[PDB]
Amino acid sequence: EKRWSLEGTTALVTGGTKGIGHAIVEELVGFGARVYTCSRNEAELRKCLQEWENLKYDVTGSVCDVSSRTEREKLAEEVSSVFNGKLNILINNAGGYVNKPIDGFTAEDFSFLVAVNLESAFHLCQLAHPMLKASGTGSIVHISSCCAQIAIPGHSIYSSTKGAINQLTRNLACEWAKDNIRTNSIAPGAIRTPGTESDREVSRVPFGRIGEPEEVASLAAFLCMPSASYITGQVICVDGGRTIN
Amino acid sequence: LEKRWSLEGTTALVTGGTKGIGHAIVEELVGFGARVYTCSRNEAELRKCLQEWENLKYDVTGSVCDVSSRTEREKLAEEVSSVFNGKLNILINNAGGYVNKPIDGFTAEDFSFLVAVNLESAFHLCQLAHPMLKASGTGSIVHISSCCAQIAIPGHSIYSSTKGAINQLTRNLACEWAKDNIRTNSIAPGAIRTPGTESFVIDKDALDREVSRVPFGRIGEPEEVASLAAFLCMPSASYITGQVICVDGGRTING
Amino acid sequence: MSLEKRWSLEGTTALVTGGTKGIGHAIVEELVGFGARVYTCSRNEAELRKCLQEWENLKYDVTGSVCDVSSRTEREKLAEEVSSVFNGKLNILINNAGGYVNKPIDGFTAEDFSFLVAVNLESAFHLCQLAHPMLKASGTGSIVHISSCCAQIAIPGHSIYSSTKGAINQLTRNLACEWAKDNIRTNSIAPGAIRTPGTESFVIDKDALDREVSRVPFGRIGEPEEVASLAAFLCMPSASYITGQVICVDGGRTING
Amino acid sequence: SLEKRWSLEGTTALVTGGTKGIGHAIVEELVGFGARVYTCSRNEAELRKCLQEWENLKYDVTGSVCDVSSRTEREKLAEEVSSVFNGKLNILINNAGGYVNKPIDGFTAEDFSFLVAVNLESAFHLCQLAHPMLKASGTGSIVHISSCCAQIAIPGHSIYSSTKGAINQLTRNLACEWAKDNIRTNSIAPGAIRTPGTDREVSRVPFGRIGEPEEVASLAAFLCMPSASYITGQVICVDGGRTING
Ligand SMILES: NC(=O)c1ccc[n+]([C@@H]2O[C@H](COP(=O)([O-])OP(=O)(O)OC[C@H]3O[C@@H](n4cnc5c(N)ncnc54)[C@H](OP(=O)(O)O)[C@@H]3O)[C@@H](O)[C@H]2O)c1
Ligand SMILES: NC(=O)c1ccc[n+]([C@@H]2O[C@H](COP(=O)([O-])OP(=O)(O)OC[C@H]3O[C@@H](n4cnc5c(N)ncnc54)[C@H](OP(=O)(O)O)[C@@H]3O)[C@@H](O)[C@H]2O)c1
Ligand SMILES: NC(=O)c1ccc[n+]([C@@H]2O[C@H](COP(=O)([O-])OP(=O)(O)OC[C@H]3O[C@@H](n4cnc5c(N)ncnc54)[C@H](OP(=O)(O)O)[C@@H]3O)[C@@H](O)[C@H]2O)c1
Ligand SMILES: NCCc1ccc(O)cc1
Ligand SMILES: NCCc1ccc(O)cc1
Repeated sequence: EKRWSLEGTTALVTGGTKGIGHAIVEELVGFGARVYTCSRNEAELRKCLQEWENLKYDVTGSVCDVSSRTEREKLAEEVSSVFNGKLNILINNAGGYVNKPIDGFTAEDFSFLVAVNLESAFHLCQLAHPMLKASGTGSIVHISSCCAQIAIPGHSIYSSTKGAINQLTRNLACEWAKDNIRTNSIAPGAIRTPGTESDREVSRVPFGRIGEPEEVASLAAFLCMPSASYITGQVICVDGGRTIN
Repeated sequence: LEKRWSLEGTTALVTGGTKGIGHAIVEELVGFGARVYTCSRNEAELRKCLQEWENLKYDVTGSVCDVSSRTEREKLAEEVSSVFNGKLNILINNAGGYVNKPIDGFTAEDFSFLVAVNLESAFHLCQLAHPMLKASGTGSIVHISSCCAQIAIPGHSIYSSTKGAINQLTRNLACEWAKDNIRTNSIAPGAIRTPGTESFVIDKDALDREVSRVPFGRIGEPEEVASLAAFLCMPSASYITGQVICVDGGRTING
Repeated sequence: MSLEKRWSLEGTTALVTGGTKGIGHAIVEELVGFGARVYTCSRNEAELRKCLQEWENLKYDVTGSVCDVSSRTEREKLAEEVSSVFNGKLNILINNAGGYVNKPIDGFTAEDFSFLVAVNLESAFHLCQLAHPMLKASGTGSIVHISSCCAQIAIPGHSIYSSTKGAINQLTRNLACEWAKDNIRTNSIAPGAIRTPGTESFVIDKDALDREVSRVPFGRIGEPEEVASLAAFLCMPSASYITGQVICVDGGRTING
Repeated sequence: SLEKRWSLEGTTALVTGGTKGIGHAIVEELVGFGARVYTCSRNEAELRKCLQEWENLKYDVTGSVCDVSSRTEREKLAEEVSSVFNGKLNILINNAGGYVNKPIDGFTAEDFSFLVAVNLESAFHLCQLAHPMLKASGTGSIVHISSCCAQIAIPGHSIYSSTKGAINQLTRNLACEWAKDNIRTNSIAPGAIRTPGTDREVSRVPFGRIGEPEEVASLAAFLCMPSASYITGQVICVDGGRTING
């Protein structure tokens, strides 16, 4: 019973107002965690917390563009204050997406994706390291993507930033193991989110369907539990078999 | 949340369930509400296990089977079908065999043994279980592979090769049987505590060598493999198929 | 040292299994083209004698004997004959001979399984064991296994075939690490679909051909010399720091999405 | 014919960071097979000495000073190469890179921005600028120099390895999107190689030694030859077995 619980744990989830992030918030709360989340949109963030606070859920938030270093430093300080410098769980879920042929990418496109997909997760880990160490039971989960192992038209820079994230998972896993912190990455296939609302792909999925947000969030919760205590440095695809055909 | 993280009402077969990882898997599955069938080659051991599991009112049945034998695998599948009335939700291929020798030392008998017990047993049991898994409407196959199928550990050549074969077979199974709502995945453990016996002396120098290469600096416990096997069989793993997941404390990526 | 030395197989000896057609025949000719003395085999005496007669008329140094590499006694014999011809020194072992059965998983019999394991995996494993003294005595050894790119993806009908080739990919890593001390390197080449006599029935099957070719970014199947060139390169002194790798020769097939 | 497939006669090539280490070996390897090479470096003095060395050995090497971490210098570099080679480039070798060895905690914003610019955005933007001449050559070959540590965790390598992992993924996207233009793209992932950039690591190499620059340059040249015509999208480690040694 204790191996499969997150009771007494504190968690930060970037980009919890919609999509996968929102499902991760609810899954973690469902298992006993206290969650701090963020978004760039005050109104929806605000709405999201009212809902959760109606429902018994200890969720806290503030507006953060995790594409801003200054903002990131800001988020980390507030998180540290709320949780008194102890954090069990960091989920780097917030990201960005640009779909263009390689010829079409601009300098702004490139810096945009690198900042929100790679530099964001990296610096937040740096910022959260003291608090994760203080937890004595740290878990970092990055939301990667399955296209970091295959070539999908238009995904070049986006997949490259996600492939950098997968490697960073390895380095975090080994460097911070001595602080009892585990790091893993979840690589989703196509998931129905507000991000993706914005036949060819599904024809390539053996299950013949796109993913649901809870099919990703459930593994995010699992990787944070005591039952996952020997799983670290892994990249796990949640794609209905999409990458292997 | 409660429906997607439960195995209530499911049926499972776990090969080699008397000790170690296999034993932890059986009890993890029962813990989440499955009815479990298990086997072993040692009858005496198996009976004791069976007699015990009752008294903690766990729903576990079993029979003696050497999974390296084709005819014994067939008889196992028929008894499992009879016990579960032709409906199997879960197949855990955990039984295997280990021999460690320099490449030059392996004989024809070694090669035959390792391939039969590690690769053919899992392949043939998948074929035999396919009708039951399909009749269940929601199937989950988990192979217990090994993280040494991605790196070279001294003495592991044929053993690791059979596990690399299992990892590939996982992908073929995931794609071919998805249409039957069957998922197939592989768990690749690293160094896991070996259950002791009254008569075998464990090589502690070999154990220390592998544990020294784990970032975590410790050996894994059987429950740390069993937990992921149960999760992979839950409704909550519905979009996870064809994967090989290392449970090794960072062993394979530790440079 | 020099570029000309590092890109040459002058003075080497090599064994290529299954050299009478397809990829194996292209490898025999590629290795001869760079100066190697080659030994080869197949199961068919008439075809092998014909190849050997052609290679003499080309003044290529190729020797051969009949060998079914799925048989343990035949492999032992082959290794004794090779060691006699090359005076116990072998620079290069190319495990090219293989076999193929295409069925749904439910369809495979015990004989199908045994056939594929013996010719794709046990043949290579045992021939590496038998060749080890000669590879070490050459002072510079190179083992190349011909695997398959479908040991990383699921192709319908390929379950046992791909699994035996995945076993080869792992064995490559063990051989690379255990025998580095003997100055032997081991690598695997993993082709996508290649035009060979082995695939001729596939190529005639126009629906099966378009299905596979639609998945290759290059829009075509490969040719035997596109595999053989890399087999030759992996055996040269220029490949001195390349060991334990699995290299796909597949026109982008496996990473295409 | 064999002799035709194993050869780079008449090809044109750009190799970034050709004044030392692997890049220097790649320049000489490519010239050795008949290529005409354009290369570059941030250091004018050493670029001069290299160009003068190669001039005195009658190699066809041209060079200009360029910092590939700067967007504008990349565009200037691309236009000079198009002019020298009359708009046709057979070969692009993205070798120039940077290294910063620190624990994850120590990396600064400049360090991160530094490594991404020189290891990732450098190659990516240069690929776009080189695309018309590579297409115009009718036979294009892009080779990135990545690193074998993009598959394992080596202490101090966290950001460096991540940029090389991004390179490895970018190779796959390039290989698939530009196969239609008869351009192939592959990555070489060296282990420890004896260079000016460079017992704990050697004890983990099965061969028990670091590599030589020509042991990387050999493969770079092979991947540009017609013999490599069906090889694209691959990441090939040149590491003496280091990544697989357990
Ligand atoms: N859905 C898929 O198919 C798929 C596949 C592979 C990977 N992924 C990855 O999964 C993660 C989530 O995607 P999703 O599809 O669930 O996205 P989504 O539905 O678009 O939700 C994104 C969430 O992130 C927040 N967010 C976005 N940018 C942010 C920023 N710069 N700072 C702070 N918060 C930010 C968004 O709110 P604001 O805009 O209000 O800030 C929103 O709450 C991403 O890393 C994505 O790359 C998704
Ligand atoms: N072609 C492809 O598309 C493809 C793709 C991936 C991998 N591969 C692999 O590449 C290798 C060569 O294939 P291929 O297409 O070139 O085959 P192929 O055209 O059929 O030629 C095979 C050669 O091997 C010989 N051979 C077969 N079995 C043998 C045995 N048991 N003992 C001795 N010799 C034997 C054959 O001659 P006899 O029959 O007369 O013995 C023939 O010389 C195989 O390992 C194959 O699995 C091929
Ligand atoms: N050697 C290894 O152990 C190893 C291992 C893995 C990967 N690698 C990779 O292999 C590649 C070469 O490494 P190396 O060790 O040969 O490095 P190196 O010896 O330090 O050589 C670097 C070369 O690149 C040039 N260069 C560096 N930054 C540049 C810039 N911004 N613009 C233009 N030129 C630049 C250098 O000249 P200036 O300073 O004059 O610009 C020099 O010519 C790098 O990508 C490295 O990441 C090397
Ligand atoms: N009993 C198998 C030996 C083994 C040890 C450690 C490891 O990571 C994988 C295999
Ligand atoms: N040699 C088996 C034939 C084959 C192999 C691989 C592939 O992708 C397609 C066909």
